[PDB]
Amino acid sequence: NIQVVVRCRPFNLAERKSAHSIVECDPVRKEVSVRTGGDKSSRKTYTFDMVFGASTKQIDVYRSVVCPILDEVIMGYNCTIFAYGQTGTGKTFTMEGERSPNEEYTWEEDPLAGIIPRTLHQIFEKLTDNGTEFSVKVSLLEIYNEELFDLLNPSSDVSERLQMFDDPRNKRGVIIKGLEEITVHNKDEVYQILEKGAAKRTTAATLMNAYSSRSHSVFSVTIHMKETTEELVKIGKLNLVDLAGSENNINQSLLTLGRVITALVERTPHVPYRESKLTRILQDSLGGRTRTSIIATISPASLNLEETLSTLEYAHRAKNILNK
Amino acid sequence: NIQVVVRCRPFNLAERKASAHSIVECDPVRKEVSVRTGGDKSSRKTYTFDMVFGASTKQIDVYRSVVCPILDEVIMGYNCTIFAYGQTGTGKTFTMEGERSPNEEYTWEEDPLAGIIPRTLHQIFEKLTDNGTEFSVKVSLLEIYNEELFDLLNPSSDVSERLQMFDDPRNKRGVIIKGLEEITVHNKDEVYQILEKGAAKRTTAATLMNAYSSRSHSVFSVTIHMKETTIDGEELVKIGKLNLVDLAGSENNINQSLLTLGRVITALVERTPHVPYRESKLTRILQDSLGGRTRTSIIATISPASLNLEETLSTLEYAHRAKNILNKP
Ligand SMILES: Nc1ncnc2c1ncn2[C@@H]1O[C@H](COP(=O)(O)OP(=O)(O)O)[C@@H](O)[C@H]1O
Ligand SMILES: Nc1ncnc2c1ncn2[C@@H]1O[C@H](COP(=O)(O)OP(=O)(O)O)[C@@H](O)[C@H]1O
Ligand SMILES: Oc1cccc([C@@H]2NC(=S)NC3=C2[C@H](O)CCC3)c1
Ligand SMILES: Oc1cccc([C@@H]2NC(=S)NC3=C2[C@H](O)CCC3)c1
Ligand SMILES: [Mg+2]
Ligand SMILES: [Mg+2]
Repeated sequence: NIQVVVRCRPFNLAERKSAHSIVECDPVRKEVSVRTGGDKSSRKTYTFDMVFGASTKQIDVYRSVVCPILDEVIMGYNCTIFAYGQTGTGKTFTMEGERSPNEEYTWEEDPLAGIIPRTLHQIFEKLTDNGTEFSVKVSLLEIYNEELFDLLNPSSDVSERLQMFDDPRNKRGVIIKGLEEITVHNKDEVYQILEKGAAKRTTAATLMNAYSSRSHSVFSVTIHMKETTEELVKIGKLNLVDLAGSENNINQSLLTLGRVITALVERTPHVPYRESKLTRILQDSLGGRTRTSIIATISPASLNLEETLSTLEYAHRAKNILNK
Repeated sequence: NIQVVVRCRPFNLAERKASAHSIVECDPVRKEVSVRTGGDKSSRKTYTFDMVFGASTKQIDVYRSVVCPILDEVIMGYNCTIFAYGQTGTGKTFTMEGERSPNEEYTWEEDPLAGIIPRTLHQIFEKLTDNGTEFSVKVSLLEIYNEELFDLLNPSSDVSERLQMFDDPRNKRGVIIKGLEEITVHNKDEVYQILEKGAAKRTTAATLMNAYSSRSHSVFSVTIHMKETTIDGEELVKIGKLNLVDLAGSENNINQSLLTLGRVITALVERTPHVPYRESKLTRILQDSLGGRTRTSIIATISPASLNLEETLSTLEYAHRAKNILNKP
């Protein structure tokens, strides 16, 4: 029920100057195949909900996985997309993207743009003149060493950690004290909010060891919706989650995520949500009422074989998770 | 002889609201900076420098007044170096590199927040394309962290790979960094992507190395080979170099290069016969910029906050002593 897709990254310039890809993707068979030994070899094979080869562009990812998810958010559902995988495989690439070099494109037209910018820009486009009044708010909550950080609040620095509490009102919910929600009033406000995030992230990285590889980041967008004739109320939420790299100090949230998934697929009565910040904040995305997808990202380099195999096995198990 | 300038940064968002009151007064006409060390009724310390720039100073004021006269020297065939020195948080990177105005408001070559490096490269092409000059520009970015050396512009190697340094056998007191890449910049439409590539590699450097942005020293080098032909058919072959150095934060891991830089300045001001250039990577790379044949400037960056009093005094004292260093043959 949880939707699991595989994305392979392409080779960097250093791998050319010349590397052989050990990963073969077959989208129509929806399968990924890894070469483990070597004219004559052994291979490992996995079927996923969708597979995306090294030639896949950002627009292909958005149109195939995000577009249907965003339609469901607009319908009034909560959705979550995780990116999972080894550092270096394209978790941030997929979730955020990058800017094309030399100011070639405006941010809205940049084909290297990832899920977060494309989504924000499309919400405004989809709801431009249907019967739906709406507002958009975003937050970016991050977890490093089991501490909480607000990367969007422009009035306090990143030494300041946030406090998490059980929410009495709705069970299995939490309240993050001091977490800021920025109203995104229109498309022309999006980019600078994203820039503020990047700036504060650069501060985080100088103060915290391997921040960009070791932190989990949860970019949340909330769409409040109202249609008329009588007022019909829709609230849509989407979490865009860029996990800490899965490579094997200790990452309690990452360890706990794995153990939660294990419990859910084995149908164990006890599921250890409370054992980390990440699984408490996202418990509804794991066997709850939220529609969830996982993008498992992998490398094509034979160097990365073991971690590529670990990610695939991990992601494949997760296919068996049921929610809603 | 080494020219020392002070740049006070403005107050940020978080302090203007806390109604922050500057302990720092800048008097550019009198080339002076005044610090309230006591704090209606106060005590003050006063320093005269070669140039002083208050909180109101823009990037273009810095360029026009300090950089354009030095670049003219580089175009003439001299080697020149500019250092930024000061506490983390004071504007060393803002001064040397600049930032982007938010929301894609401007192109890179018109951005008011652009710093020394992009302004210089844009202008080299502007200055030498205008008159009659065949020229070539080569750039390199060498960074020192934990006394190891990194090439932050090589787009064919990652930052695990540190370079080796050697004495240059022929020209005495020079150095050879093995493997350091020089990237030719053919035109001004090629500047921005190269700068971006450096920023990308820095991001990875920061992930791998603790407090990389605060603890590293970076040397951005520009080399201009010029074949000017005058209107009378006179041909000049000139080669100029400019090193734009963003030093590690001066606040009080030992930083051998930062420690050695201070001791080199002490030796050169007290006129001591032995100058400990050889005691660090930085002072070996830049030894000619410290009592050598290179014309050098230091830009000391400082904060207006009363909270930063002790480090602000430290910076000013450090920078003021540097005024007494002579170079050039
Ligand atoms: N699909 C892709 N297309 C082009 N480049 C990619 C792709 N995926 C990853 N990369 C490159 O690989 C590098 C590492 O990707 P990144 O997103 O930072 O990985 P991670 O977030 O998993 O550590 C980046 O420089 C990025 O440009
Ligand atoms: N002259 C200035 N004008 C406006 N903002 C500045 C100035 N100098 C520094 N800042 C701001 O203060 C912060 C610290 O700047 P930065 O260059 O990172 O300091 P350093 O490199 O010395 O640690 C940045 O957010 C920067 O935008
Ligand atoms: O092509 C892009 C268009 C818009 C945004 C993005 C990236 N994504 C996100 S989330 N934040 C940031 C991005 C930029 O690279 C750097 C600034 C922050 C790429
Ligand atoms: O306004 C700017 C115009 C051009 C360049 C710059 C900055 N400076 C230098 S050296 N590198 C980089 C800058 C950018 O902000 C980010 C990319 C790298 C600012
Ligand atoms: Mg990443
Ligand atoms: Mg800096």
